[PDB]
Amino acid sequence: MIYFVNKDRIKKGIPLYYDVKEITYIATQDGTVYEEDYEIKNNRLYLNEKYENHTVTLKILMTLRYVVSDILKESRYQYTKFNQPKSKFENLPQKLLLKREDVIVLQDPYKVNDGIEEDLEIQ
Amino acid sequence: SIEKKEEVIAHNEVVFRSLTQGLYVKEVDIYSDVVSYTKDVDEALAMPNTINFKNSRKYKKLIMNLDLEPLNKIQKVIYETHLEGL
Amino acid sequence: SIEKKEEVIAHNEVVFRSLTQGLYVKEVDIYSDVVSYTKDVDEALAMPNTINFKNSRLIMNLDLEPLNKIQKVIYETHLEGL
Amino acid sequence: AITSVDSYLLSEIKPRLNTVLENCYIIDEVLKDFDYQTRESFKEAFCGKNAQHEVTVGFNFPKFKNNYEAHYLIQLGQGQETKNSLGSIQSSYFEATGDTLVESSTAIREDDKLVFTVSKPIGELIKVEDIEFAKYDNLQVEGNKVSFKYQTNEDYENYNANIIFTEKKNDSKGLVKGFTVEEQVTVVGLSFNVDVARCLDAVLKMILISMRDSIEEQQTFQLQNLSFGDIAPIIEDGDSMIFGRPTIIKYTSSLDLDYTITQDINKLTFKERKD
Amino acid sequence: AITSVDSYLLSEIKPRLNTVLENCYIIDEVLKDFDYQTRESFKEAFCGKNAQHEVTVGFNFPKFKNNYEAHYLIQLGQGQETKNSLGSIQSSYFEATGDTLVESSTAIREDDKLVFTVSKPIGELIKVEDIEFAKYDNLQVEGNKVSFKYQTNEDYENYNANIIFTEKKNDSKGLVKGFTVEEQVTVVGLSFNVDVARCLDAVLKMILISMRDSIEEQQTFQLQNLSFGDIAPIIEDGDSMIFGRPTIIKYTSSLDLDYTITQDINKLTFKERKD
Repeated sequence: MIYFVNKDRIKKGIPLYYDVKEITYIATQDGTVYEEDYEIKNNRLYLNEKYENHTVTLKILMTLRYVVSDILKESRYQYTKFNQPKSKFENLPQKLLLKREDVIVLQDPYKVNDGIEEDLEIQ
Repeated sequence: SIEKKEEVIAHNEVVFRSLTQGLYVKEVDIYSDVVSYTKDVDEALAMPNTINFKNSRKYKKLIMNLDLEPLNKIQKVIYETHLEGL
Repeated sequence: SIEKKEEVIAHNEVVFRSLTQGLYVKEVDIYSDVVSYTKDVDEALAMPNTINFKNSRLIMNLDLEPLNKIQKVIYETHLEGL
Repeated sequence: AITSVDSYLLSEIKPRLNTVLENCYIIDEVLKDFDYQTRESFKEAFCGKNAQHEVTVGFNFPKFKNNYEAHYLIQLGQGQETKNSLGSIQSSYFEATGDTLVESSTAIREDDKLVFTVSKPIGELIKVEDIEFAKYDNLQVEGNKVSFKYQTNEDYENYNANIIFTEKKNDSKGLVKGFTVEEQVTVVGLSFNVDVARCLDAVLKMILISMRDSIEEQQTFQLQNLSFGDIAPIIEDGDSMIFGRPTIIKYTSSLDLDYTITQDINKLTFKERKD
Repeated sequence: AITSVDSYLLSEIKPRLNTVLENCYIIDEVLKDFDYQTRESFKEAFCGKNAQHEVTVGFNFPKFKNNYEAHYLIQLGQGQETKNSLGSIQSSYFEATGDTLVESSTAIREDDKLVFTVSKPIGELIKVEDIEFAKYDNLQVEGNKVSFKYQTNEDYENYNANIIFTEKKNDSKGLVKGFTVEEQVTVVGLSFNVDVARCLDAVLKMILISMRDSIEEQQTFQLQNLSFGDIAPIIEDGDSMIFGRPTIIKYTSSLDLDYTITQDINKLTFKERKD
C-alpha cells in the first residue's frame, strides 16, 4: 500500500486501509525508514516532521480472515444406533463457501486470555 | 515583532553557467552539446530538481562538461505576521 | 546569496484582544459587543488599520487592548553554487 | 490555452472540500433536510478538525488500493465541438497575457503618488476593489505597481485594498485561433454505506454551487450543467457491495492557440508616378 | 437548502399511510372500482386499527430480510438540471429564514392588544386563518408573538386561530445562489399476491394525490408527475414469485445556498474637488 502525507495527516496519524501484524519494509523518496522515526498505535501510523510532504509506502503482513458468504451441502445426518442405549441423531460436517475481508476490515476479536503460562514446567 | 513565520518553495531547478563566457545554456543538439546561450536567468535550460525528479538522465553528458557550472535556482515565498501593539 | 527580492504588505489591520483571558474576539452581537472568543491569532475579528475607519468607529468594551496586525509577504530567489 | 478540466476540478475540490468539512456549522446548513441519524453519523465520522476518518479524491484506474469508506472518483468522459467563429478567430491581443490573478495589496505612500505593489508585472488592470478612479487621480500602471495622485487622496494612505489583474509575459502581439468545446466529466462518490454516499453527493452538489463564483470558471468554464444517475451497486463480488451515484458535469471552454505576428509597420513611401 | 427527496417521501408516507389504513371508510372510498373479493380480502388483512398484518416501507438494498407480504420499496433514481437564472440568483433575503411552520394558537388578552403566542420567533408572517387585518388593527410582530388592537376586537378574546409563519435564524443578510433540478424517484410495491400489489398501488396513488396539499411540496417540490410500469415478476428463484409494479415520481426543486454579505453602508462622504 501507499499513502500521501500532508501537514494534517502527520499529527492525526495515517489511517491504514488494512490491519497490522508487523511491517516488512518502509520507503519514501529519501530512501528507507528506520524504527526511530515511525510508530504505530491502534492501527494508525505516525511519522516525524521530516516527511511533511513526502510519500510513504509499506509492505505489510496481516492475519488471514474470512466470512461465510454461503452455506453449501448444509446438513448431513446419521441416526447412530450401534453401541448406544438408544437411537441418537448427529449432525455431520457442514461445507462453507468463505469470502475474504478486503472492502471492510475489522480488527482481530478481543479474546479473553488465560493466566496459564504456556510451556509450563511441572514437578 | 514577528508573531509567526512560514516559508514556501515555489520552484527548485538546476541551471548551468559557462565558467568563462558567463552565459546560461538554453538549447542543445542531438549529441547534447550546447547550441545556444542567453544572458537571462528567466530563460534557461531548466532541469527540474524537486523531490521526485532527482537523479535524472537527460543531462549526463552536459553535467560532466568541466566548462559548465551548475546552479540551484530556488524560488521562495515567506509569510511574516507582525503584532505591533496598539 | 540573493539575486532578486521584493516586499509587499498583503494586509494591515487592528485585532481586538481581552486583557484578562487573553483570547481574541471571534464573533460579536448587533452592537458588536463580544459573544465569542478564540485562541487563534489570524481568525480573530479585525478591521482596516486606517485613520478614516478609526474616525468612523474601543467603541464596544472597556478591554482597551487593540493590536495593530501587519502581514509581510516576501518574494525572493537564490543562486546557490556547488 | 488548452484546458485540463480534471486537474482544475481536483484543485478546486481538495482545499474547498477540506474547508467545508473543517467546521460543523456549514455542514449543518448543508444537511438541513436530512434526518437526524444520518446527519449526526456523518458529522461524527468525517466532520470537524479532529476527525479520525477522512475522505479522499483521485482519478480512475489507480494501480494501488483505494479507500472505499468515502471517496470522490473522477473520470474524463466525452467531449464535443459546438460553436466556431470566422477563421477560428477568438480574440486579438497586443501583449502576451497569462492567467488572471487576484492579489491583496495594502496602499503605500510615494512622494507624488499613492501606489500598490504586486507580485508580478501587469499586462492589464481589470478592477481595484471599491474604487473608480477619475481623471484627477490619473491612474497609471508602470510594470509591477499601480499609482494615483497623492494629494487629494491623502486620507487613504494605508487603504487595505485588493486587486484583480493579469500577468504580463511578452511585448509581442498575435492572434488567438481556436474554437469552443462542450465537454462532459463524470464524478461519482463511493461508499459501502449508502447513507454516507447520499451525504457525500449532497456535499458535492454544494461545492459545485460554490465554485460558480470562482474566477477561473467564470472566465474559462462557463455554462455549468449537472446530471445525476441512480444509486447502483458498483461492485457485487466483494464481501459487501460498493454503492455510488454517478454525476455528470458539463462545461464550455475555448481551446485556443496564440499565433504571433512579426509584421510591424513604421514607415510610409507615398510616391507618385509619371508617364 | 439541499433537498433529500427520499427522506421527505418516507416522512410523508409513513404517518399518512398509517392514518389511511387506520379506518375502513377511506379504504372503501379508495377501492370503489375493485371487485368485492380483493377489496374485502385486503380490508381483512391490513385495514383497521386491530389489523394483525401490517405493511412496511424502506429504502433499497437492506442487509436484513424484508417482509414481502406487502412493502413499499424506494430507490433514488436519476436527476437533471432544467432551468437557471442570471448569475444563478434565485432570491434575496434580509433576514435568515428556515422552514415554513404551521402552528395552532389560541388568542390571548394583553392590556392593549390581543396576541397569539408561537413556539419559535417569527421571520415573516404569511397568513392568519380567516383574518385580514386592517390599518386600525395595526398588526405588529414582536419576536415570538403577533398582536393587534384590543378594543374594537374584544369579542374575539379566545379566537381558536391557527398561524402559518416562518422561523427566524439570524439578522444577517445574503444572496440565494442555486438552480432548479428535475428529479425522478422510483417507488414499487412488493407482494407475492398480485391482487395485494394492485390494491397497494391504488393506495399509493391516493396518498400521492393527497400529498399535493402539503406545505412542503407546495413550497419546494412543485410539478409532480407520475408514471407506472407493468406488473412483472420481480424474482423467480424463490419457491414463489414476487410481483410488483414500479412507479416513477418526478419533482422539481431548487437546490440553493445562502451567500452572506458583510457590506453595510451607514455613512456618506459627499465632497467636492478643486483645481
